Amino acid sequence: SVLTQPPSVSAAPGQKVTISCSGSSSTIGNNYVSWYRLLPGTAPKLLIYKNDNRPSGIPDRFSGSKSGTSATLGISGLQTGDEADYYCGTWDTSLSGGGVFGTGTKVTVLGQPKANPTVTLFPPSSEELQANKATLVCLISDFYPGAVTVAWKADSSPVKAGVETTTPSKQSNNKYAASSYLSLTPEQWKSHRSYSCQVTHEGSTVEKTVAPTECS
Amino acid sequence: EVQVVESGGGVVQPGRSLRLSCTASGFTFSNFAMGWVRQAPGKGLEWVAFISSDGSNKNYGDSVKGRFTISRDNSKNTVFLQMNSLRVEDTALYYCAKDVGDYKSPIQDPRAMVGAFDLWGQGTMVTVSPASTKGPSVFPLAPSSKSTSGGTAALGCLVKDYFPEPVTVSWNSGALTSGVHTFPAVLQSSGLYSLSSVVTVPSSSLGTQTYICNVNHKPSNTKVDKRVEPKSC
Repeated sequence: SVLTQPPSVSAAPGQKVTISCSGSSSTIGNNYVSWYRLLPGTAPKLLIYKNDNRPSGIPDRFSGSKSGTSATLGISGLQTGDEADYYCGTWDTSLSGGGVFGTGTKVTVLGQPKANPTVTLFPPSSEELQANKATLVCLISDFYPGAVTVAWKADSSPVKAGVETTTPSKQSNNKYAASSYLSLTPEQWKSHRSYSCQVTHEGSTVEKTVAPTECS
Repeated sequence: EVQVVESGGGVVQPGRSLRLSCTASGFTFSNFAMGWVRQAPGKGLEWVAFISSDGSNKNYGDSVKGRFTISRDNSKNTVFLQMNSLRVEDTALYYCAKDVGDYKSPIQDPRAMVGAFDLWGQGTMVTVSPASTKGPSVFPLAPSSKSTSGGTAALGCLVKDYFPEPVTVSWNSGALTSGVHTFPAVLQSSGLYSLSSVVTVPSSSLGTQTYICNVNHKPSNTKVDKRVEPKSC
């Protein structure tokens, strides 16, 4: 049920990028792959279907291919209007449910210097704890390209439940920011030695840690 | 040209039902399968339902089986999505989409089901929440207790549990604008929204300058001013 894509790909205007889509033989191996572009305030748009066919009106700088368990979209002549989120998709007719879409890739057309994020991890405020709630707040700012991956740990173990992360938003200085929240009970917060927010951006991961027993 | 237009979206309480409609024009409607696909803010694309040209063959995304029904009326170029037993987690933009179809092995084969959509609508938004209008609770995000010398420090406010959108936030009544960022909201499983606002300031100022986040929630006629101060430890 998971078609895996890289979260971010980028290049200068005029260059070529490729986006991979990885799955298994049950999905990609046996079935046709499609590719879509979406951009807020527009209808999604089909770029490729049946692995490598372009629908009418799609120019030949878009290409598609598939081999084994992975498929690939290529975009050459990259231009500003290509900045969008891209999704692969397939439909395994041998199961009763519908089709599946990939995890998504932000394509950035590089127009400014890359910037590594500043990460600030706030523990639950004493005020919120007194209200019988506990939210860890991971604020991520001043990065470019505007795509990050965020993961949380309790002690050394990954946490999936209770996590909400916002889509990166443009700042007034034209870099990007994002936020992630881990919602816990006050018991859970006090029950562990530490919690960590891990932010991955362009080949670097920055991890911040807080602890109920320490003044961060 | 080919076009597709959804309607029927709105705000609805959990448990209740809602019917979306999609009208198509500019192509022979009965030669193509149609589908509904949804996307929740900050999340990916999810297949909801799919129906063959003749209306006989249907399928559904796992998350909506036995609660949603798709149908079409070929005499009216309309596809419907009947949504029953709605949950907060059904909150999403719902797209109607046209299957690309295929030819007979060039003539159009109405029995085609490719599962690739070459025409999508702009979508209709559905929000599911049990909440009445409710003002926020504002909590401080206090600067690090280690910012005791120079450099800069991030501080903020966490604006929790309000409905409906939107909230706006300023700092020090608008005196402070540089280095301010207010984030998009997140919908919680409760059906209430939360967001954060942050400002980065000189560490040397933390002992001398007061910082207050001003939250405005017009739907409930509420404003909150929350002083964000250094921690005692």
